[PDB]
Amino acid sequence: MMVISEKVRKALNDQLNREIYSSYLYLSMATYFDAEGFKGFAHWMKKQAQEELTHAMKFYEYIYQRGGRVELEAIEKPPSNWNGIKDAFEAALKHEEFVTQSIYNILELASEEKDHATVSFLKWFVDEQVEEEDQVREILDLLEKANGQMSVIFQLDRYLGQRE
Amino acid sequence: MMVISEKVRKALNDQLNREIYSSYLYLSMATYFDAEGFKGFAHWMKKQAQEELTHAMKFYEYIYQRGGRVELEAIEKPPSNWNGIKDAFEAALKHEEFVTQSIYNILELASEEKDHATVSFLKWFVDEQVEEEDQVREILDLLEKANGQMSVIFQLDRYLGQRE
Amino acid sequence: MMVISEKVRKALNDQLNREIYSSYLYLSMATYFDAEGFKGFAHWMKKQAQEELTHAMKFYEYIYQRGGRVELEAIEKPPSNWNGIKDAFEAALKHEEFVTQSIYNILELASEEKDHATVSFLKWFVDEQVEEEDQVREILDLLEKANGQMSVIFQLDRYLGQRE
Amino acid sequence: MMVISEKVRKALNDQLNREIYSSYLYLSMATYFDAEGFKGFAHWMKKQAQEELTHAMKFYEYIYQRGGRVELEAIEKPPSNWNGIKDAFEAALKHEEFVTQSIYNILELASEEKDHATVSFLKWFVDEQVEEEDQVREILDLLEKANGQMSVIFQLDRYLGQRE
Amino acid sequence: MMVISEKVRKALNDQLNREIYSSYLYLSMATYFDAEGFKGFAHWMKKQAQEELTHAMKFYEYIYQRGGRVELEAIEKPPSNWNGIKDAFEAALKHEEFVTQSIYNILELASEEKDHATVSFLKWFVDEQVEEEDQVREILDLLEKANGQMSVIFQLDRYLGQRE
Amino acid sequence: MMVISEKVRKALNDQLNREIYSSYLYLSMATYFDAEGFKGFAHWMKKQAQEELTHAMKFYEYIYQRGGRVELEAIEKPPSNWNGIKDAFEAALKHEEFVTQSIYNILELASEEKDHATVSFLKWFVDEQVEEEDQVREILDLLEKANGQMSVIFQLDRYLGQRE
Ligand SMILES: CCCCCCCCCCCCCCCCCCCC
Ligand SMILES: CCCCCCCCCCCCCCCCCCCC
Ligand SMILES: CCCCCCCCCCCCCCCCCCCC
Ligand SMILES: [Fe+3]
Ligand SMILES: [Fe+3]
Ligand SMILES: [Fe+3]
Ligand SMILES: [Fe+3]
Ligand SMILES: [Fe+3]
Repeated sequence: MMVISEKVRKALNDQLNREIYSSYLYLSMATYFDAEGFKGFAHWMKKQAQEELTHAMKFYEYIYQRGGRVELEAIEKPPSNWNGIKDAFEAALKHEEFVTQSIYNILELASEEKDHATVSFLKWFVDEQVEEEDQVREILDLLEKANGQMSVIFQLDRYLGQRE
Repeated sequence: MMVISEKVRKALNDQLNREIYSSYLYLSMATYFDAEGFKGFAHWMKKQAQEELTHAMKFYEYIYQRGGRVELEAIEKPPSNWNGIKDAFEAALKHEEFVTQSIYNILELASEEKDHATVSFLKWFVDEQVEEEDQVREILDLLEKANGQMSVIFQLDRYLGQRE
Repeated sequence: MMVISEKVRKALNDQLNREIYSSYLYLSMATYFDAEGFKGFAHWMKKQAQEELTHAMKFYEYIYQRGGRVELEAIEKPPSNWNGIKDAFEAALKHEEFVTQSIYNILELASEEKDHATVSFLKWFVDEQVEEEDQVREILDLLEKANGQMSVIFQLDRYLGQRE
Repeated sequence: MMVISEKVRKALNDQLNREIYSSYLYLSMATYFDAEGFKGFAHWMKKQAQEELTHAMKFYEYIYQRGGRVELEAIEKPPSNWNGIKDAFEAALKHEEFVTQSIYNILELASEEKDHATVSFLKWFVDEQVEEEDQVREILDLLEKANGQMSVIFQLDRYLGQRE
Repeated sequence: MMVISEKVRKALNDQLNREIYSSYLYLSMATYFDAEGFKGFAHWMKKQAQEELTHAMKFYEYIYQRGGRVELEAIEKPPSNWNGIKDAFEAALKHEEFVTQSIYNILELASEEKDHATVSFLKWFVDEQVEEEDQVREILDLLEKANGQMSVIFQLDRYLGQRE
Repeated sequence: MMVISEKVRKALNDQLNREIYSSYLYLSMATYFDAEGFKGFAHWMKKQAQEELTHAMKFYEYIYQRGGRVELEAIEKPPSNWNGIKDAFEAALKHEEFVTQSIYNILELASEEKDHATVSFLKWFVDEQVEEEDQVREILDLLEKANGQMSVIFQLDRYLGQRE
């Protein structure tokens, strides 16, 4: 039997599908960077996409751990074009901040229901979101200091292309 | 400059999006097996989902190798339920055979345009499809011999749950 | 269900039986060389016979991979005598060319039916036939320069007797 | 000079050709098991076929050791269908017993001619036949206890599929 | 005896000589880069010249494999000078695209003659050409971003100078 | 600025192009030996050709070390038919002696202009030419003793085919 409420279950399932979209969005940023010839930035985005899938799968497994079931929904078509390298990363930061607020909404919902198990499960994503936002802000700071100079952009493209 | 025709480029991009859906479909079959309590079958489908992503990324990189560009499209909601283990794998076989026919269509299109580079690139997928169909047919044959016997279904579950 | 046409399955099954005969013929060339006291040439022919069996089993497994079935037919009696070492290799070359044309006929039949999976599977044998024909032409060219000189035939026998 | 009588050479050469047919018969049993979807039983039959070839080559080398020569004959078409797993292994047992009696017949002919070298050479095959018959009787005994229960057949298929 | 048509042997021998010129052209681009003081770009061109020689030798060995012989022709004087770093690489890309179409022409000729051995042999060069064209396009894209800035050109020189 | 005289740079550039032709000539002797079926002699010529390229590149790098520039010239069509094995190696000796005399002419020109750096650089080639002439003279002496005997020519072919 399911030991999460149907509201909490739906919120977790909604977030799972939101995490799938996050993965798709970053792949679409890879398609942009590859079109612009920045294979290192594209590689970073491909790695980021795979990292979002592991986020989706940890929502996946917690739902089944609490006796729930996952239902996959349609994934909306992501943007595919940005006005420059910085515009794509600014869009990524705005998306991660939106993801953080979506995690907060589940946390507050689970808290109102005294679903302590789900509140505590979500804390990993709270801490992880602090990292994901910080890593994009750091990239944005390096792009702002580069100020469009291709010598510095090349060094950061190769650097982000070294992602593990 | 793009050295594939727009027609061939669109055929390859369409197939990339079909591989994305294929991955999503197998993940949704995993959600079905996990809801039914068959963690080994669900594990098999998760491994299958990741294999489809490598198919999409192969199309991805070939498109850019020939000067094209990838555009990600919306992904349709896959089914989430099947009338049994055999029904799910029969749906899997029918989908893989459909995937093979779609690859065949790109091959014949590239062939009539004398796009030998794309014809030759597609050979890996032709050979790979032979094995994808054969492994589902083997599973279906084993499920047919099991004939609903739970002791034998349990053997098949943990066996497929060992997937590499 | 079988996903090769009955025409294509019959062509592959016919070739499987042809590969069995090719194996048998080379064993019968071994019986001739051993009767003549040339154990190195005989050893080469025994290794050649085993190589043909691996070709036959490759056809075997591809047929079942495509949902077909193998039927073994009677194997005709091969010749057991040749007019010297060079005559035997002339027969080997003539046989290998016949095998190559038989592979070609399956390839053209599969291509007419747009059976791309079988066309691509047969590529390995086209390439292998290039090597097998070349191996015998090289031996024949050496025998033509040898002109029957026993010192040269002995070293060639010892060398071919070293085949792994 | 040949130091076996022609009668004994013909007996040994006839048996060599019988071993070739035995190999072909077991390969044909593999085509049956593979058509029935029992890849472990099929694997067992493919290994049995290669072992029969080593028997043929043992007769081969002894014939030449005694100054005789081997003549390969036509290989009859083996049956390709059986009425079940038990029926195939029963046919295998009946064939191995027939092979044993054929070896016994050479032994008695050689001993009548006081060909002690051939009498002694055949001792290895007498002993080998004891094991070949016993290995099939053991398989038949397990199939009789299994009585068609797929739970037991699956494990026996995988077990025989491990034959080295 | 030659088992390729004389038309195909001439097409292959012509392409071998074209590969020889290709190495010479790249060596001549090296002389240009070395005169301009870019040892990394020159090093890249010297590696490219040796790669073209391995292409010529592949054609060489296949011609003899099929019973033909190679005839070397005069090598035309390549251009010595270019209007800049980008101008040289644009000429290289235009040449590689010309080499690809010449290979395409041999494939279509062999295919029309049903010379499946040569058709299948040429697939390696089709695939290699995709890599050769792409490698130069990437360099041209990086040179376009450099926009003449010596700070960025020094990065590309050192980077291309690390080619193995 | 260029610190070799224009006369010395041209003499060196001419010799560079001469070394390219020597490489091409030896490749063409390889085409002859391969057409005649002597893969060992052909192997020797292929190694010699690659050795001539390192000679050319040594001239290449010294020219730029002295501030000069390399200009590649047209390469003449080499001969492709010799009367026999010994005639080809006799032509190889004759060519190397011509190369040695061409090096002598540069050395005497450099010494007259008091270009001690070029005089000292050319000593490596003086000593190297002594070795290259000597190794062809040794092969010719063995071919003269063979006196056309194919058993002995085969031994020399195998021996020269072991060249590293
Ligand atoms: C080498 C680069 C890899 C990039 C991967 C990009 C993935 C994008 C995925 C979009 C969503 C489609 C459905 C994915 C299901 C994945 C299931 C994984 C189970 C472990
Ligand atoms: C030196 C051995 C030469 C043998 C020639 C035999 C020609 C007739 C063969 C008939 C039976 C063939 C059985 C082959 C079994 C191969 C199993 C391989 C499994 C991967
Ligand atoms: C590192 C510089 C390379 C420059 C190559 C220039 C080539 C010009 C053509 C001259 C003849 C080349 C002969 C090459 C023979 C190679 C044989 C290889 C055998 C495996
Ligand atoms: Fe996330
Ligand atoms: Fe796929
Ligand atoms: Fe074969
Ligand atoms: Fe090339
Ligand atoms: Fe030289």
